[PDB]
Amino acid sequence: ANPCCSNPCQNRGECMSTGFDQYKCDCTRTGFYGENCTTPEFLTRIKLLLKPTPNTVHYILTHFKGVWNIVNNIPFLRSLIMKYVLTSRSYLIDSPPTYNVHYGYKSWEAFSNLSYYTRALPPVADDCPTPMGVKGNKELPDSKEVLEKVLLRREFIPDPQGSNMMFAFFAQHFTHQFFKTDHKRGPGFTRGLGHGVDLNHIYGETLDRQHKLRLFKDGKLKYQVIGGEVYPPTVKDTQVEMIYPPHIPENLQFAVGQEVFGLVPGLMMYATIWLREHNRVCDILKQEHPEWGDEQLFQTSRLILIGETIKIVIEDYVQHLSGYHFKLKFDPELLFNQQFQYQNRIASEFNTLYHWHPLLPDTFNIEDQEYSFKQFLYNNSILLEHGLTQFVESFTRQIAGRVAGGRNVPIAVQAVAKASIDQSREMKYQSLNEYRKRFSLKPYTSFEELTGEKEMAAELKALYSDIDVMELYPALLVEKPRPDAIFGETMVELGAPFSLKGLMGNPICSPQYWKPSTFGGEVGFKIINTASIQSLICNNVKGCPFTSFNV
Amino acid sequence: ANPCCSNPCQNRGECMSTGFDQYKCDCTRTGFYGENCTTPEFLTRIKLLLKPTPNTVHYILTHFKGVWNIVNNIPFLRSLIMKYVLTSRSYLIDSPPTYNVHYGYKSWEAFSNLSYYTRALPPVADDCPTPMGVKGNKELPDSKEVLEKVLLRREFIPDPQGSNMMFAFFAQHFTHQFFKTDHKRGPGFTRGLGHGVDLNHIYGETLDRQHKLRLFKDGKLKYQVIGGEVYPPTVKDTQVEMIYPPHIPENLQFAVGQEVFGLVPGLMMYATIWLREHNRVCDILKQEHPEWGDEQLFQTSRLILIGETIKIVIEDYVQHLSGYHFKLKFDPELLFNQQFQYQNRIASEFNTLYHWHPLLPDTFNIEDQEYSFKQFLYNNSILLEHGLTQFVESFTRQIAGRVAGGRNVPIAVQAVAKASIDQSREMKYQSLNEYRKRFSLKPYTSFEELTGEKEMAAELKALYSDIDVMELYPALLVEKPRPDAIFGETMVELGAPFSLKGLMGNPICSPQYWKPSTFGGEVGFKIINTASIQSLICNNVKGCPFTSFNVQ
Ligand SMILES: *[C@@H]1O[C@H](CO)[C@@H](O[C@@H]2O[C@H](CO)[C@@H](O)[C@H](O)[C@H]2NC(C)=O)[C@H](O)[C@H]1NC(C)=O
Ligand SMILES: *[C@@H]1O[C@H](CO)[C@@H](O[C@@H]2O[C@H](CO)[C@@H](O)[C@H](O)[C@H]2NC(C)=O)[C@H](O)[C@H]1NC(C)=O
Ligand SMILES: CCCCCCCCO[C@@H]1O[C@H](CO)[C@@H](O)[C@H](O)[C@H]1O
Ligand SMILES: Cc1ccc(Nc2c(F)cccc2Cl)c(CC(=O)O)c1
Ligand SMILES: Cc1ccc(Nc2c(F)cccc2Cl)c(CC(=O)O)c1
Ligand SMILES: *[C@@H]1O[C@H](CO)[C@@H](O)[C@H](O)[C@H]1NC(C)=O
Ligand SMILES: *[C@@H]1O[C@H](CO)[C@@H](O)[C@H](O)[C@H]1NC(C)=O
Ligand SMILES: *[C@@H]1O[C@H](CO)[C@@H](O)[C@H](O)[C@H]1NC(C)=O
Ligand SMILES: *[C@@H]1O[C@H](CO)[C@@H](O)[C@H](O)[C@H]1NC(C)=O
Repeated sequence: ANPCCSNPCQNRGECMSTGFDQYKCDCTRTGFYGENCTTPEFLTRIKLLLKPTPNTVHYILTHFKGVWNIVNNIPFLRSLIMKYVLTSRSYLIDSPPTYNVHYGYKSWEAFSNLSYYTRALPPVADDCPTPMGVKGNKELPDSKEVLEKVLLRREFIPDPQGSNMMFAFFAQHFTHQFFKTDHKRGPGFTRGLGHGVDLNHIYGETLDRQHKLRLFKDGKLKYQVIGGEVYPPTVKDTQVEMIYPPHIPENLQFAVGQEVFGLVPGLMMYATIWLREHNRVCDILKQEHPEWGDEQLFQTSRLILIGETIKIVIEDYVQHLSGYHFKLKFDPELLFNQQFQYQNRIASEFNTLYHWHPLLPDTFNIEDQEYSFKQFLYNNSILLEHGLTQFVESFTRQIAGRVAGGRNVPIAVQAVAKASIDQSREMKYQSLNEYRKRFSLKPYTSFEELTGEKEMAAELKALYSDIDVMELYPALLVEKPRPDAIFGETMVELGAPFSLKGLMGNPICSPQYWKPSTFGGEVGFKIINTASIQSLICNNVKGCPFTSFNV
Repeated sequence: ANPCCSNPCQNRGECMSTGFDQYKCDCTRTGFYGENCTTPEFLTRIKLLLKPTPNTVHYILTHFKGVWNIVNNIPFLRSLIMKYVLTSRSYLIDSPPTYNVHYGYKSWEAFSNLSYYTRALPPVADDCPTPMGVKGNKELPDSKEVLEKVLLRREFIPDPQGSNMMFAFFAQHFTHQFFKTDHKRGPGFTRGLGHGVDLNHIYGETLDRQHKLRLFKDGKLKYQVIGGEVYPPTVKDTQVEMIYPPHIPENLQFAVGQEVFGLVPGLMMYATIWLREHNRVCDILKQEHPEWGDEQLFQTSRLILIGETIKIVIEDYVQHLSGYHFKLKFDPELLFNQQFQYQNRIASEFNTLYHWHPLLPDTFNIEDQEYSFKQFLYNNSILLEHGLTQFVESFTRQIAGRVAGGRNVPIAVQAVAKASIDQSREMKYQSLNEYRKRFSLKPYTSFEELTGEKEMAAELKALYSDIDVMELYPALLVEKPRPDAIFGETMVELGAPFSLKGLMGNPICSPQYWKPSTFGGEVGFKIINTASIQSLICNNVKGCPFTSFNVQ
């Protein structure tokens, strides 16, 4: 019924109903004009030719290794390139934010209510004839069919980039601070009202939860010592709410910032490391500031660990993931002379993009064991038996699964994968091609172009019929990867602007915050600017074992 | 004990202790360096001579009327000048915000916790020997003696700029959407978590309160008809909580967005006008979009009224208040190629600056009556008696009081005026001169330089002794006014950046929002861009009386 159901407005033009069967496109500042914002202005047509494809840019960044080696050691050049990466990506994101699951038009409710995930593309209206608008059948294909035909893992496909379990568990730990779905309200809602890197997965979302986790001396967090090793305190001791089955022994009911980190020993591993890191920084700051109280030591440590997290995410985590030969740099100063909004709202699609279910291995190899999923879930005793040292060494060696390329989702989490499809439809996501156009990508013209092969493409075609009806989430997993890479084009071009906007959008990246005195002097500041995934383990893991995000 | 109690660092340098008796100044991006950030870098001293004093700039905008008459009719030149007005002010404000009443250092708690008012200057530490840091006596002078000697009104001093009660009540109505003190937590806390012009004083702070105020038909708000006139609904039939004394009959307990707007008939007047305006726009939008449901009609009307408010504040309200001959312009497009943060956090000092108690008259004159404060308080029957037309006409004619100049706080609200002093001390405000330096002003060297006279200057020196111990709030009410103006330098120079930041910082001023389609098309868009205080009254007050923010 809604005339905007076909998504007629192109090039990020805004559709508005002007009657019962009439619409108008707002091409304001789109660089286009006309009824559908399809007719390019003069300067627009020029930029369209000079601007290369994402695959071309990706190729350059992943080749000419010797050339980039020169670039990386030239500060002025490295800064200029990183600056371009930051600016060009962030312009894809609406900031301040616009739509959510309940509003396909802008409203104060959609802007002010922080309980919502925001939306890069508005939902398909309720009165639309088809789930994707007007294209496709009355109903999308069976989610179970799609899951089994092109998603479920037949044989474990390893990651050509060699991402290890240290990478996988960092990804889940890191992103669990801003993807906290409020299942009470629905998939379009979040409990992470901070909408970014606040480290609530360490310090708790609320003040009362924080205060229960704090020692209230020397700025430190509460902890217990088992076998000489520092671990998070217990539920019984702190009285913070954690999610554990009732049979878990008291000393194994670890109390941490995120209530679900007791689900996975891998998550509790990083939880322990960051806990130790916080208290380590507390020791450092106190030595520098013996005149400081417990409150200032705690708050200053937190700001430092926020910095450390962002530093590691960019220069180690993303650096590995991208496959670039360019040395990515975390440097807030790059944006000081640029137009940039220091704020962020977590996008529902970014949560969807991050559903990297194929990442998970068949078994979790630790030391000389090979635990299954049923053995791994809610079993922190594995963490205590082997210790952090053994965990780091084991997880650095074990390879993870390939996300794109189709047919690699372990059946142990098939219910979760199916839910990603269902909840995407429930939230009325637009199609793959509409999201591709939203991020300046060419729409696929066939399922074979999408997957790069014939077998899976044929199964998809029998299911969806029209390529313009292909869903975003399943496509991400079946997409034709980049040459010897973990991801396809769509995963990167969509996720990277969500990511960098959330990293650099942090208030500690703003010029008033990005000062040494903010972090307790040059000593605190250096901890941030020298942070790495290696030093974090070296500075929290016994014996200081080697580690990286690849095998 | 804290080695930063003396406020040593200057030019917005940040002080940090390094020992029990040692401090270091962070001069990053200040343009200065040295131990106390007082050594100007090469490019800095250059601008130090190229930058005119705020009094000079004010002189230019308040003179050469014939010249501005030429400038105002040249769109390029007008926009360019207005562009300078917006940018030069907003750079004084920390955005994202920094300190609050409990944090004199940056912390995630101070940033993330929206229940705090933010602070332009950090609080004086608790372990400091004196309230101002190290200067002055162990305790500040008696607030009662300060109030009585230099603040209390002997004889009414009318505003030389001719501000009326329409202005006075608009100020109180408009600002009480973001100045909503959480008295249960303290004077440094707020209940306005929107921290800006969200119009919660019309629609309600919470979704729950909003829904009870809504008709859920044609996007409209609930209303009742009394004598053929549209008024807000009652507490009885909406169940929204309002603050009323128990002797007020339920039929007179009007329910609106802000729970305290029943306190003053002048507030309830604007609440009605804005209620009517909302439903007026819903009618207009429905005509343009018969295919729209109730929810989109309500929401789109809210964005438009937000636009209307900001438009009127700038082009009418601030326009009159500033005294500028230059025509101020509400144009979000002016900031699209400028570095600007579309976000705002309400500053505790902005609230303190807006305690315009001397604005209040001795009596509230409606038609032929002269209601005292006791009679005017919580008396909505006065509104139903005279009406809205007579209210607008009467308030347009009655002049308001001069804020600066000293001794003009009416006695009826002396307790409130004393609270403003005491709570500033409770929140550990830094001195007047510290706030002047914080906003690129020159510190006063004597109380005489502050007041511009001798009698009150002698009173204050006997109380404060040192000029560097003079408090911010009492100074604003006794400061030497600009030539025939309502305010002194400190008021305008401190407040204007807070204001423009909160106005332009609204998300609807951002490029993705500032589109016709955001407001339902060109018809809705035009309501914003042609709004004014007169049209607001004309479309919603019977008879369309002639109104203004000043008397003839
Ligand atoms: C954000 O939006 C949600 C969803 O509309 C609000 O939650 C609803 O609140 C109303 C009344 O407050 C209830 O009747 C609904 O049952 C709630 N729905 C859900 C799914 O929880 C929420 O109150 C809004 N938040 C704010 C701060 O306004
Ligand atoms: C913002 O800060 C205030 C003040 O610290 C917090 O209010 C305190 O909350 C704790 C824990 O719930 C209570 O024990 C205190 O009694 C409260 N004090 C006051 C003065 O209200 C408030 O919870 C914080 N807000 C958020 C969202 O964390
Ligand atoms: C791993 C368990 C999935 C089996 C689900 C039912 C089989 C449907 O999946 C079929 O799988 C075959 C094996 O890969 C493919 O050759 C076919 O293309 C596919 O249709
Ligand atoms: C869904 C997704 C997409 C991209 C990235 N990172 C990334 C990448 F994989 C390539 C280039 C830049 C960036 Cl920021 C990430 C990882 C992250 O930055 O959170 C996730
Ligand atoms: C305490 C205070 C200070 C200044 C103003 N307005 C104002 C002014 F009075 C002169 C120049 C610009 C502006 Cl924004 C105001 C009114 C307002 O913009 O809300 C209050
Ligand atoms: C705009 O799109 C509609 C529907 O997609 C189409 O019918 C029409 O021809 C288009 N107009 C132009 C000028 O491209
Ligand atoms: C938990 O892990 C231990 C290994 O430390 C294993 O022996 C035990 O069977 C596991 N328990 C469950 C319920 O999987
Ligand atoms: C800096 O300030 C301190 C205390 O205010 C003072 O003693 C010192 O002389 C100052 N130094 C300079 C270089 O201004
Ligand atoms: C309220 O106003 C009326 C005039 O309408 C007046 O007669 C009455 O005395 C007032 N009430 C009080 C308590 O002063």
